[PDB]
Amino acid sequence: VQDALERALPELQQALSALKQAGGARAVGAGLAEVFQLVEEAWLLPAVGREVAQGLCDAIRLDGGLDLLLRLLQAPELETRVQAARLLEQILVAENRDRVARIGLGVILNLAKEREPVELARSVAGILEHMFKHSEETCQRLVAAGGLDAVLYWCRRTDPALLRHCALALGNCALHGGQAVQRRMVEKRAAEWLFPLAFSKEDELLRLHACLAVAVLATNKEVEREVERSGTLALVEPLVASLDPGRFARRGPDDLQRLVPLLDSNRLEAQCIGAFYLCAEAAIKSLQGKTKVFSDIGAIQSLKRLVSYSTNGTKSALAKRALRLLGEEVPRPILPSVPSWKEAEVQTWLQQIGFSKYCESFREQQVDGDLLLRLTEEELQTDLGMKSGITRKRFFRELTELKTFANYSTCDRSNLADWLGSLDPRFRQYTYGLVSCGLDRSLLHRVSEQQLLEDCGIHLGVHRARILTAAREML
Amino acid sequence: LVSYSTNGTKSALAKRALRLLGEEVPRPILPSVPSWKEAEVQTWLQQIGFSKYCESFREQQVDGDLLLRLTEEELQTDLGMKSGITRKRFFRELTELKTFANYSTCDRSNLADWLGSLDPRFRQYTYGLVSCGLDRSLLHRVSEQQLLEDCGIHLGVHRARILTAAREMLTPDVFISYRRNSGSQLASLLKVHLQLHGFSVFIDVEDKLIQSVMGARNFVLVLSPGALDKCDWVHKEIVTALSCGKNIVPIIDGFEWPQAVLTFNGIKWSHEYQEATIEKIIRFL
Repeated sequence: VQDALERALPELQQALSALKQAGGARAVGAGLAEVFQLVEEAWLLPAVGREVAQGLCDAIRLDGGLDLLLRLLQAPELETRVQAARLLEQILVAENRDRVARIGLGVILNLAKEREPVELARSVAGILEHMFKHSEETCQRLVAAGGLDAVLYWCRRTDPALLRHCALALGNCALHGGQAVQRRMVEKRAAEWLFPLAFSKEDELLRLHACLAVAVLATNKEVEREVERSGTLALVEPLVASLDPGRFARRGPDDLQRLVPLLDSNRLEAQCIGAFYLCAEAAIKSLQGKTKVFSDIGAIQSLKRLVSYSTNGTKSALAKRALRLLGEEVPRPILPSVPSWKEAEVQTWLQQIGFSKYCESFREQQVDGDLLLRLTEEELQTDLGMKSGITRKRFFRELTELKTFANYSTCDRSNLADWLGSLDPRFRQYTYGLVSCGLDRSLLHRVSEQQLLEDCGIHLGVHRARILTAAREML
Repeated sequence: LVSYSTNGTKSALAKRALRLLGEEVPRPILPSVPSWKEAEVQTWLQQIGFSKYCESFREQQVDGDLLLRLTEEELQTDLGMKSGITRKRFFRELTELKTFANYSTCDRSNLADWLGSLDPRFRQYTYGLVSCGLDRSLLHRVSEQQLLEDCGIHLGVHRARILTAAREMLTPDVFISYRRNSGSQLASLLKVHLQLHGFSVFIDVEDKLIQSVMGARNFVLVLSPGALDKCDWVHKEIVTALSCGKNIVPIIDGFEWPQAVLTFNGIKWSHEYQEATIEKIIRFL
């Protein structure tokens, strides 16, 4: 509406940057400055500046000022490429990102060696940060050619904006790279180089960005040990406990699709970062209109599963707050002692995992904890009414999670659960099947292959073989 | 070519051709398939021409994990693919997806690369192999029956090849003392450098800290501007370190030396001439 007045381009981009025929060093140095300042008063105005910024960027792309700029960043007598890059910053949205990714990774990554002037480093770092948000191909060219090294070297710097750009660039690269990208990033020892950024005192945004980067790196379980040896994962929990997302919150559906996997992970630091960021974005999106993107993106069930089985106060806190802000029920944490459950506990657990439709059948058949932990596919198909072949797979996935989380203290006498967990954290689910058949540590060295199948209910052959060959070691 | 594309040139040409013929351009699909949800599954189904079997998938709530483990009986009975060759088309599409997929969330020993080294068509078995808790250190004990019943490898030739290929496998040193909010950045860089150059370190992540001071072979003291004027934590740790007398090295950064603690020498810190002061400090301790 109002922005159409500036959309008519009253400035003509200052006669198209003074007809491009400035020809003088001071001439171009001046000419860049006022078109710069103009783009900032275009950007920084209430509620329509965001929309008119895209119009200015489109106008520049159409006029060719982008390629103008990419030929401007080479002039050796023009020591002041600073204004050139610092103008490239504000005009770089995905539509310009495609064009610059086409041709300018030579000039940008040749400029990346110019690390001495901080006033230009602060801009080229932002250029790399914006570039890393592009596709995996762009990320791989940048990593292979030296953009990652340029970002890494600037961790010794002190400028707040430059450090912010470096941290955000590393987070962007980790999010939008592949297995090879993450492997190379950890190979260059980027986990150790996030320590001076996450352990800061002047500001908090740098700390949050570095922690998000390391948490994203910590969800790739090929390099978990390498990330943990750096000591950077120890800073995530205190920082998240100290900060508050209610007012600090000041993204897109694609961006939150890269936040959900942080929620759906076994790493506490990754889960905490995911919950913090999701709570902040939920606050902002609920305040700025309403949107049901969370239901489609699947963060609702993740938040419910990060509170029902929650064992950390901070995680629970961030979750409960996010669920309340989105206006949904907050499920109660379920008791760990599952073999001592009753019908009420079973009904609640069914309601909290989205199986509310198969609740009347469970109530009618009077399934308690002991019956729940020994439930077979024939029983599920015939008695409780789950005819679908993959609904049963979903139910057994949920039951596997419950069995792994359960607390077998009233049943397990010789602590067989810890023995199974030492072999494999996913072997703990077999504890009830092993102990209800009358087995313990002193009796595992006489069990057979057929017994572990018919009696204990271990279905996978690999698991049976591993358990047998490790039980024979007991002697 | 527009969906699984990895090159822009190719993506741009395919998109231009599709627009010029007047057809909708499918969006590229995320490589991280095990983390998919119902929306991603529905979009992938719509992109490959299986839009008829979309309501069945939505009603059964098939996500990425269920999709990567989908059997012939499940397709025939639960989702409704009665035809015997429609399932062959679907499994062709699923094989292409599995080959393209990105197993970093679940794969720990980089087993996909091992399979791809054998044969680029063996990469589809990664999820099946890792859902059974297998890896590089465990493949030399897997059996023919297991690779069929558990992992899901159907073709006998592939099982034999994988089996025969598997059978051929056969104390802290320095302690750092600083004043908070004044020298924290210097302490961070110092620990990072000393860790990069092979020296173990214990930094205060914020009496057992005193025990760590004892356990540390050496001690590091930063001279932040206006640090000792307050004096304390620095006092207790410095006197504890002096009790043993083990390589007390102060790094001067704007310290004018305003007890018997000051009778020591150190090195001035250079912000930009880095890797030189660190090189000197390596020789110093």
